[PDB]
Amino acid sequence: SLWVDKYRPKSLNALSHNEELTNFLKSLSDQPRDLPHLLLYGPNGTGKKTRCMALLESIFGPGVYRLKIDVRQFVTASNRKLELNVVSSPYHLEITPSDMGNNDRIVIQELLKEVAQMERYKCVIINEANSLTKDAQAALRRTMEKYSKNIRLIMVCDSMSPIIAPIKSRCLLIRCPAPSDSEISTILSDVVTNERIQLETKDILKRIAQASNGNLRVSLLMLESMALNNELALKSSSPIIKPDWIIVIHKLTRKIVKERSVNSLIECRAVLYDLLAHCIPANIILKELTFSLLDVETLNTTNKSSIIEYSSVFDERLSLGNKAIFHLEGFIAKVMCCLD
Amino acid sequence: LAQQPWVEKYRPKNLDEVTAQDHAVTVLKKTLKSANLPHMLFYGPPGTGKTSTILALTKELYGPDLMKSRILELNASDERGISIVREKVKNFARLTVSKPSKHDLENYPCPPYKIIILDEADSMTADAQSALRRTMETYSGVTRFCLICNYVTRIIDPLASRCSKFRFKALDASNAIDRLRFISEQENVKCDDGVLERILDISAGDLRRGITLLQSASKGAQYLGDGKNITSTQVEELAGVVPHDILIEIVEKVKSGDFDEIKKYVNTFMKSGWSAASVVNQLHEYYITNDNFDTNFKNQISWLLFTTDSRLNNGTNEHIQLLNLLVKISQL
Amino acid sequence: LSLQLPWVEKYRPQVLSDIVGNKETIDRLQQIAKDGNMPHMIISGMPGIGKTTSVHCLAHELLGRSYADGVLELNASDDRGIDVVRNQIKHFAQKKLHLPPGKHKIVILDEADSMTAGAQQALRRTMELYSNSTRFAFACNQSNKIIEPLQSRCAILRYSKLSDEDVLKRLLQIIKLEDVKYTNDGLEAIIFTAEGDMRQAINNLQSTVAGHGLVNADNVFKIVDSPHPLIVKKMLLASNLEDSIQILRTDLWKKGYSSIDIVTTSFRVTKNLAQVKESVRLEMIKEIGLTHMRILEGVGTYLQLASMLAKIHKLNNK
Amino acid sequence: EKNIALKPFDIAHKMLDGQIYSDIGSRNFTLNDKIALYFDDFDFTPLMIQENYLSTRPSVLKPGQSHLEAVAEAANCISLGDIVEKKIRSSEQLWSLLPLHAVLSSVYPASKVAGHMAGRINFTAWLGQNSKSAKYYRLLQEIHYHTRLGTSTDKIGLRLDYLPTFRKRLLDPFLKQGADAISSVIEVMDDYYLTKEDWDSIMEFFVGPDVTTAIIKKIPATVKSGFTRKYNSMTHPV
Amino acid sequence: LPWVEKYRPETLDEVYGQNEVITTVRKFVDEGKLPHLLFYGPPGTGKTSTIVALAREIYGKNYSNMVLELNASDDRGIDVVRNQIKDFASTRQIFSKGFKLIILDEADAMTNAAQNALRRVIERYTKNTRFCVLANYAHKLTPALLSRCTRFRFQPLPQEAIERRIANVLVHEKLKLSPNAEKALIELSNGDMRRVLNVLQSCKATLDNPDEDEISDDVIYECCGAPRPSDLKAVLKSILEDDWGTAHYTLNKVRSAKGLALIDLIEGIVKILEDYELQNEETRVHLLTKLADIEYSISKGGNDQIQGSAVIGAIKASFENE
Ligand SMILES: Nc1nc2c(ncn2[C@@H]2O[C@H](COP(=O)(O)OP(=O)(O)O)[C@@H](O)[C@H]2O)c(=O)[nH]1
Ligand SMILES: Nc1ncnc2c1ncn2[C@@H]1O[C@H](COP(=O)(O)OP(=O)(O)O)[C@@H](O)[C@H]1O
Ligand SMILES: Nc1ncnc2c1ncn2[C@@H]1O[C@H](COP(=O)(O)OP(=O)(O)O)[C@@H](O)[C@H]1O
Repeated sequence: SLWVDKYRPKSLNALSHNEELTNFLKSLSDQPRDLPHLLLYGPNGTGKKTRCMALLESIFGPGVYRLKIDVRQFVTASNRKLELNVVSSPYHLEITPSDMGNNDRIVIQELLKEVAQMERYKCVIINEANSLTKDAQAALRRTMEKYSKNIRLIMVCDSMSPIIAPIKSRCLLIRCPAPSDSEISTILSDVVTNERIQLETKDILKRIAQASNGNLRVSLLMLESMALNNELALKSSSPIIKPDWIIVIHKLTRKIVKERSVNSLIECRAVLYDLLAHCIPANIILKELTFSLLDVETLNTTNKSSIIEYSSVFDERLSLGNKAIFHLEGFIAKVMCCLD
Repeated sequence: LAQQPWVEKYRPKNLDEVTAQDHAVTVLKKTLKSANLPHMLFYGPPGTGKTSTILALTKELYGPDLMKSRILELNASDERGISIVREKVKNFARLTVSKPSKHDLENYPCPPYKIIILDEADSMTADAQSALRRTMETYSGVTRFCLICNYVTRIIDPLASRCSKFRFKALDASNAIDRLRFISEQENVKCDDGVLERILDISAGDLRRGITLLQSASKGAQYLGDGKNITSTQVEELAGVVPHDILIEIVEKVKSGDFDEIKKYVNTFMKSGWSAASVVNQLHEYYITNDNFDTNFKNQISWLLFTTDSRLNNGTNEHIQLLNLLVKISQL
Repeated sequence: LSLQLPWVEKYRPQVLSDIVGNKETIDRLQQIAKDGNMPHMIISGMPGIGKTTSVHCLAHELLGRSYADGVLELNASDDRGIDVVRNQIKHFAQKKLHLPPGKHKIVILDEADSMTAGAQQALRRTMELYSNSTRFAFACNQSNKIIEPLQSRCAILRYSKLSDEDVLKRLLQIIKLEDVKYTNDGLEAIIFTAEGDMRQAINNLQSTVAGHGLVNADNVFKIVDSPHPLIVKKMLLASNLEDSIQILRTDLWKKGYSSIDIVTTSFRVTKNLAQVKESVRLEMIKEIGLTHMRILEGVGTYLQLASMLAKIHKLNNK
Repeated sequence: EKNIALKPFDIAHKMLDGQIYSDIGSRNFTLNDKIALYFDDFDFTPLMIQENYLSTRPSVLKPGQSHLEAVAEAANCISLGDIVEKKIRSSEQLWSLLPLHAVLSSVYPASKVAGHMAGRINFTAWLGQNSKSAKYYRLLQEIHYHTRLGTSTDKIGLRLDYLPTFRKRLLDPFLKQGADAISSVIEVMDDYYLTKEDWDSIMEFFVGPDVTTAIIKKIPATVKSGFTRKYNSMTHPV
Repeated sequence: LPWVEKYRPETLDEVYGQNEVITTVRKFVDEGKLPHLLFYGPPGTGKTSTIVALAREIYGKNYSNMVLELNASDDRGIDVVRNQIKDFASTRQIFSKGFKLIILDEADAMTNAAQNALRRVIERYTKNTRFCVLANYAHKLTPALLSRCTRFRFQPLPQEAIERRIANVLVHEKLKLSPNAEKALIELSNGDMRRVLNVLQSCKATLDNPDEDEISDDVIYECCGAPRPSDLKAVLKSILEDDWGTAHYTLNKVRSAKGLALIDLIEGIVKILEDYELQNEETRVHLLTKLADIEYSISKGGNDQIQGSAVIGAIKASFENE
């Protein structure tokens, strides 16, 4: 399999970065009966899910990794049928209620309840807890208050701000910072020594870390891609390999900076349509475009300030909107006007 | 040993154990001396003892044994509409009144009515409050309502007129710190100098939040197992509060005014996982109360912070909002 | 002697010729009824304009006596469930009936855009299976939400908001039918208040007849609970912001008018301010719509109206 | 018959005409007529205006205003109208905002960029792109369902990060090893419960320089036949 | 008995302010005919008072066995009131002739299906029973039920009539009301007589001596749970004159100790600032726009301290324009 998945730590002892968090998780698992509800918040691709699975393995044994995926059917009061993908083990469940959108609430009020009827306790992991609706979060607080005897919730999120205060008060907050470049370099060195990859110098690994911006999953996948491109022999001159959408967005940024006209906006529309049609989220596109524009060396302070202001405005509009291309084109047009 | 939240573990049992609410306790004692108990509207800052005082009055009314049967506690912010709360109230009222025992009758003045307590009643919509007023009118014979809230002005006049209102003063810092110190000493919680003060500052004087944070800190210290005193950084971590040194570094980066330096620092900061809303709140607290900034700077920065908070509340990208806010402040 | 009946129900369109608006759609429906062989149809438009009424009129003109049992109306958003209504449709289609050879049973489905892709596919399969017996007519707010096979098989019909000329024609026809004394300003006021809503205009006319009898502007605005357009025009066109705020506070807010009525009348009056430049009118309409959206979200206080007036004045004085 | 499909084109052409936005044109063709033009087809007019408002040569430019500033203002208004449309079509059913949406989606952006149609009135491309996005999101959901037990990521993380490396592990070995890489590709697919349909779907997600249509077409047919034969000749984990 | 019922006028001649509607209904009363009536308007205008007065005038002393008053938003459900209506319609008496009278108060709270069922029942019993529909807004009722009844609009009572009624209540109850208290009550009730009577009764209840003690404006504001003008004026003065730290402390202290929500504080501050004489229009424009923005953001949640400081900064920046 891929190196990012083959060498994923399967236990608390196999974790290599954020030593304090590993010790805290070991102490937490030392007392399974008094396990609190947990809310792990941190940047993407830092190891939150790996640490949750490692804690579950420390509590219930390796059997948590005998994962089986099923589909659960629910009926909402308008007599509408919903299907939710549930990944379950003999000891825990994993759900992503945000996949049901505004229909998440009822789904939770069903599934958790069912588990409470089936049950010392069963751990329920909730992914993307920050994107849950406020009603769903209130229902989750109700289920925490009611079924605390048999249900222990482990929520994972990238930002704790959307989480409501009553949920925060009843759960243990766990901050998961992104690993430093040294830890990423150590992990990549372990991976390349396991995979027998030739390195001219270790500095290349450092560069990969600087290219990943603290994203360990991205750094591992980038390392595997670079190794595959260079016939398992990485050199100091080996270029950093970036994903296709990032390359497209950088090309779009260069196009916007070079020329500012209506025809350029029309062609940027086609570029944005191509990006959106292939499962690239609008917020991701906007963030990448803005931070590529802010990295252009020919722009002065006023241009960058205008760009970041328009980015904030159209990010709010994207969060409040329905059609992404509208807001993205508006942002690009405003940037083009501001650059002149 | 049994497990119980310290908020409900250290609630006062009788009216005499309420520390700083002399006026409300005196008026409630006068009302209890009267044979009729009117509808009650307990209002004041959070964590001042409204629920504690109403529970103490209920116990002094019904006895420790019969208190549970005569009480319906509800939270007014319950979702699925006003219908769930109103139907629960109707079911409680229609339920037969439990007969007090001989011991309860001879030892406590048990009244015929039952008490329904609503928490966070001010969060109800106008229609929900009108429905609650209708229900209170219909079952006024056997149910007495106690509405607990922070802002009496959020309750409609028709509902507020029926209730005798009790204002709770905000707890003085000395009283809250003494209560926290007593709770810590009772539970053998080791704390460094200024840890309780930091907890009170984080909770903004809310004794409920302070007690919850102290219990969380004690649990974290037990998990650590080194036997050392709880420190301020631990309670800051548990409450999701950015450390002061990081805030000072942010302020210095804003003061320097370089766009590239600010962008680099924000990029580095977003990797640490600290909440952006906490950063905005602490920047507001630092800048508004700072005597080194003139009136115009505060006038501009208040609107800047307000706009950033409004955009953050919409569920947007934290990095972009924080960078925009910092750049706009640095241009002041 | 008989029980009284409201004019909205008494003079509701019963045949195709009674409908005034949507000239193209009504003409195509008339042609289809004339040559028989009703095809499967979808009709799209904003709610509350009478798509169901038009398809019912077509069903009447087609069937005649057999309309009582040959037409089944169902809502796809019915709480009973998609499966239950699908089974009901199947039972209705399988129910044999001796219709004339050129006629078929009619199923009118409402809110067809809310159905899932699988439900629409199942409905298409059922329609194909029972094509010789029953033809399907769907009504949706969003035409594009319907899957491609249903759009390709079904004909396209679009129902739109009635124009002022159609409303005037229908009001004149009603006035001719029931002897009512009327004046031009009264009819203009009725048309202005009812923005393409035929039912609201008919109800307002009937209420004016019941209350005052003669249809003039003063009686119409007394019957109608919305703020008087002249007051709103004076508020909007005042050269001093203090004067506008004073008018809003005295003549509109203290008179019990809700904020929704105030913003709707402001939109109506601003849309018709011929003496103001069209760009300024568009800016004012944008501000009024922003405050309307704020009011519809719950915050409908007097401060929102005051800010609307302040922004309008800022636009006017530049 | 076909004029029904021509109606949105006529509405878009009329609303982007610069004559009806001058003083005389506004007097002859009032704002009521423009909002009625919107309400003639309230499903396609905002889409057509958003599609065709960049293809005009404006005759209503203010002194000192460039074409780009006008199109930026129009796009600002269009995004505001999109927000209004989302609020209208939500569960609240705020249809009374239909006139406002008109001004925010069709009338005001056309006012900012009204002029002469430099080219042809093109049909809106948003519907086809939306259908394509829905299809590809369904494909990504299926792939994520298949590979969830092996990958520690969400669906978006699977698209953004995992798929570029899956390209190098599933398609790149063919271009360099011919049929010799079939066993390795099948092993990698089996490690993640990927079928031949999933293999076909994965290669369709790449954009820009990583497009694989021409590369796959350039692969010899013998290699592909051997790949599918070897996959069909052996059992696979389910 | 509550003061609302006990001070309801006995005859139509005692109703003030609504002379036009009174005469229009009195035409039918004199004719001895009653069509389906629908009274809509703000609460406290006297719809129930007028209808019960005309019912008494028509049916004499035997109106108890001839008319039936029910609340359409009753908690027992639409089914119970529907069964009671059908039972009253089916019941006949020896002297029962013409039309029985059934009053439904606050019918606007019923759902669409309940309104349709009520309309069907009314149409069922049109020949021998007449109904009255009392609602706050006619538009809230479904058009199908709306078109069945003759509509009558009620306009808020004039201030002089409210003052006369308040004086009559005071002299009947032997209560003494300060002029400031009367002004505060009139301002708070904004013409709602139900609110006036309820607040007066509650304030009389709160007095330690129901005869010697006088009701002040403080008692009225406490009873209504409304922000006192003195607190709002003090906050505005601190914002306008004091520095930022003092203004922030004063605003937080006042709106936390007195339990005033930030939105209510903004509304009161706007109401007070309306009376200010500003030399520049830009001040008013900035005040209105920024305060409306802050209130709209408050409606969505957000940070409370930040919004309060935003209010302070908006007021200060607007008044920087003199
Ligand atoms: N060697 C090593 N790899 C890690 C560690 N933590 C995370 N990783 C890798 O980084 C990736 C983290 O992704 P994930 O668990 O989904 O993090 P999340 O998406 O932020 O919750 C995994 O694929 C791991 O292979 C660690 O402590 N040691
Ligand atoms: N006056 C007081 N004296 C002693 N403890 C208090 C007092 N007020 C609050 N507390 C503490 O606060 C905790 C619960 O606060 P609570 O009364 O629920 O806040 P609120 O007033 O918002 O209802 C209890 O543990 C109690 O010990
Ligand atoms: N126009 C009026 N003239 C005289 N008294 C009035 C008038 N309006 C209200 N009142 C008094 O106010 C009290 C309550 O008004 P009510 O008729 O119950 O309001 P609603 O129409 O909301 O039911 C009545 O006792 C009545 O005496």
